Amino acid sequence: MKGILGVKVGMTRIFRDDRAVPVTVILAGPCPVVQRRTPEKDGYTAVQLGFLPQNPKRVNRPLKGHFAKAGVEPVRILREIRDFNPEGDTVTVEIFKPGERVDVTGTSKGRGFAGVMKRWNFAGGPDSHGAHKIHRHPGSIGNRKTPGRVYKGKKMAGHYGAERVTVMNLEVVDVIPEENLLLVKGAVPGPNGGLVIVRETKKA
Amino acid sequence: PKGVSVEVAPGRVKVKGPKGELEVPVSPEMRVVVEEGVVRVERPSDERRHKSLHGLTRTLIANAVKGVSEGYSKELLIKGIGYRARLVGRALELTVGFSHPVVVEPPEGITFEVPEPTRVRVSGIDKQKVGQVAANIRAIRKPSAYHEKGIYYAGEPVR
Amino acid sequence: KTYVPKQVEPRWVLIDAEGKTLGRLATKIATLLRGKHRPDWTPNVAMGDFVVVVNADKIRVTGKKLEQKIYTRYSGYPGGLKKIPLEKMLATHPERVLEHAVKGMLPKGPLGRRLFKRLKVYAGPDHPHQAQRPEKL
RNA sequence: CGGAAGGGAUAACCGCUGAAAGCAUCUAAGCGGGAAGCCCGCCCCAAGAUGAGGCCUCCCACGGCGUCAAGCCGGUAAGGAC
RNA sequence: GGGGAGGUUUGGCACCUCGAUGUCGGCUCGUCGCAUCCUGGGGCUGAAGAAGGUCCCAAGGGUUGGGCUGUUCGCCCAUUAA
RNA sequence: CCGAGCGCGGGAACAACCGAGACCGCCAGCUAAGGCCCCCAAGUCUGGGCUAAGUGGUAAAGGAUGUGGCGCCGCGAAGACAGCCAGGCUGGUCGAGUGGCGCCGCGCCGAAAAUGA
Ligand SMILES: [Mg+2]
Ligand SMILES: [Mg+2]
Ligand SMILES: [Mg+2]
Ligand SMILES: [Mg+2]
Ligand SMILES: [Mg+2]
Ligand SMILES: [Mg+2]
Ligand SMILES: [Mg+2]
Ligand SMILES: [Mg+2]
Ligand SMILES: [Mg+2]
Ligand SMILES: [Mg+2]
Ligand SMILES: [Mg+2]
Ligand SMILES: [Mg+2]
Ligand SMILES: [Mg+2]
Ligand SMILES: [Mg+2]
Ligand SMILES: [Mg+2]
Ligand SMILES: [Mg+2]
Ligand SMILES: [Mg+2]
Ligand SMILES: [Mg+2]
Ligand SMILES: [Mg+2]
Ligand SMILES: [Mg+2]
Ligand SMILES: [Mg+2]
Ligand SMILES: [Mg+2]
Ligand SMILES: [Mg+2]
Ligand SMILES: [Mg+2]
Ligand SMILES: [Mg+2]
Ligand SMILES: [Mg+2]
Ligand SMILES: [Mg+2]
Ligand SMILES: [Mg+2]
Ligand SMILES: [Mg+2]
Ligand SMILES: [Mg+2]
Ligand SMILES: [Mg+2]
Ligand SMILES: [Mg+2]
Ligand SMILES: [Mg+2]
Ligand SMILES: [Mg+2]
Ligand SMILES: [Mg+2]
Ligand SMILES: [Mg+2]
Ligand SMILES: [Mg+2]
Ligand SMILES: [Mg+2]
Repeated sequence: MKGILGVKVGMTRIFRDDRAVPVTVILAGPCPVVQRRTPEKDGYTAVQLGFLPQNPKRVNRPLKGHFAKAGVEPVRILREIRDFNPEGDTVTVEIFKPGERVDVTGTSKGRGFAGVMKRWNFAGGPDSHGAHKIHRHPGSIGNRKTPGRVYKGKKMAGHYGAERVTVMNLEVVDVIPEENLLLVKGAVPGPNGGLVIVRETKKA
Repeated sequence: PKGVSVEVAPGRVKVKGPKGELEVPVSPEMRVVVEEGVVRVERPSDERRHKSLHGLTRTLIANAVKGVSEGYSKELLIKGIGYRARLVGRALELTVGFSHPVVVEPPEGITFEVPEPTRVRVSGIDKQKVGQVAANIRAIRKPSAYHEKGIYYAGEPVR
Repeated sequence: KTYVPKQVEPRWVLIDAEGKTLGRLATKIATLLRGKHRPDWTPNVAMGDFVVVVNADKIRVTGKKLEQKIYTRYSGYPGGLKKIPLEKMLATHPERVLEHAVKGMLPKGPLGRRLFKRLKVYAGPDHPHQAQRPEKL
């Protein structure tokens, strides 16, 4: 159940055999496993990789007593990658062979208070003939005396984006073990410089 | 019910013979007995449901007996041109009009023979189980009704 | 002027569910929950025993229930219907079938719910042994 | 990039064995197959789940009134806020 | 000839509303029902196959763009799995 | 009867259905309708049956080897019905009941609707 943390670094395309390939580049620095979660102590199994190199200064926390309790140069972030227990002390791009399909998780760019038109690809009014103050409005939201209420979940405008977005099943292209790069099929959430986590898919 | 090894119990009955060993879940409120080299089953009343339950056990048993006696088996014809079947190890492959030969691995307690590519005998200690796998085979290609083709038993052709 | 209880220590109990008709069982568990077998009963107060049940998963139930009986659970939304048949219940978390039926014979207020909290259910046994436990029937 | 796969339980329906009712029957005891649907599985939210869960880790006694009891006032710890 | 279900039509009644419950069609946003148009599963067929017919099961999702009319509806054009 | 008893009890809730005509007070008693497993006061009361549909938890013409109870007609130990062997009812073998009608009780199907049951 491989997995590694990374940062959307950027993307460009590259040429394979004889066709262009849109790739996004994740840098997936050597993640120091920092705790492991057993079926006995924790009740479920997984593994806590750290990520960015941290100033032993800003780690003044009780956090020291964690890194210390596993002798790991203090990282910046650390998330668990459920149901996957490795070896050594660190996970690296090497879990990924080119052609393996991965699911990358990310955090969608944040659009703030979003129009129903942008948030739901709603139709909205007519630029022309009729009224002019409902141009981008959702229009009707209900019925009459029955129900005589709005349904929960009704699509309405408001803070949208900047949320946990997993885009399943992209193809790993050439992984640069050297500079710690991981090449993929482009479609990966959040802005450049964002934390992301890559994993094995569900194809079969 | 002779030459055998019938052994009562609360809700079930152990039936042993050369062939094998069968656990035969019987009603608890029935009374299976063991007269001589044979077996009885007597009923606690004459209520509609005790009768139903009665015969059903008095057969469910007999079957378990003969089941470790001569044992059980069924016969499968495989008519129609192309249609045939090679036995392979334990499980039997069989090509039958499909674009894919069907490999049918054998349930435990079962074993089937292919005397001829056109015939298939299913042997096992257990009626119910035999009967199933039997039909379970006929199923791969039920008998057409516009021409003799596919698996039959040894009963009329639908015509 | 009618007697009125002062504070008291809560009696506990232990029950074995195996073989019990689920409802017939709930009824009692209920009547225990309200301090209602005690003769110094007081409505407004909640001096009920602390009924503890075990071997829930084994609860007998008459007729076709298991298959036939459906548990409605209305989420907030369009088509939040959610019908759950009696079996799926026991098959996954089964304590509920019992819980989901004492809550039912308990009255409705804040007290009712104070009470539902006294009742403690496991399919087991192996309840957190602690002290009291005077088995019943 | 996605709709799946897959596991499980079922619908009509197809059956294995079998009485009642010597036969016959899918059923009444029992069992197998069987849906884009049900439950799972994937994605997201989520412990105000007041039934407030778990793990790892860091800080740690009293300095004065209330006679047992709940507290009250202060400078602090980790740590947090401005 | 007979018995029903539904409460989408046309009505009957005149029960709330005449110190006001804005009307048809469209748009926008839908969500439910199933008596299912498609897709899935099936029975019979006067089912060779292919295509169909009739009935059963199944709401999960889907259910196009134009011409004419304020139209709903309907006709028509070009498609469609529908 | 409500109106004027939208005062009280029952009926989930509900002017007129069931009970009953509220002068005031009571931390007394009997009852009424309706009830006595829990929410909910009082029987998990006693005895005899019926029903396996959640019927009860409230739909028809019509349909059906549901189930139990009763009544009548037909063949049967001179061998019947059921199958199994032979022939086109006959025979045997088996060996005790079998076929049809009719009436009552409870039930089954007929039974599709729109916010969550
Ligand atoms: Mg920081
Ligand atoms: Mg526009
Ligand atoms: Mg205007
Ligand atoms: Mg205006
Ligand atoms: Mg409303
Ligand atoms: Mg037979
Ligand atoms: Mg048969
Ligand atoms: Mg809650
Ligand atoms: Mg100190
Ligand atoms: Mg000190
Ligand atoms: Mg300081
Ligand atoms: Mg400090
Ligand atoms: Mg800060
Ligand atoms: Mg009109
Ligand atoms: Mg009038
Ligand atoms: Mg007004
Ligand atoms: Mg107004
Ligand atoms: Mg108005
Ligand atoms: Mg109008
Ligand atoms: Mg068809
Ligand atoms: Mg056809
Ligand atoms: Mg065809
Ligand atoms: Mg249906
Ligand atoms: Mg239907
Ligand atoms: Mg729906
Ligand atoms: Mg629809
Ligand atoms: Mg939807
Ligand atoms: Mg037009
Ligand atoms: Mg017209
Ligand atoms: Mg009067
Ligand atoms: Mg009581
Ligand atoms: Mg009794
Ligand atoms: Mg009794
Ligand atoms: Mg009965
Ligand atoms: Mg008639
Ligand atoms: Mg009738
Ligand atoms: Mg009948
Ligand atoms: Mg008569």
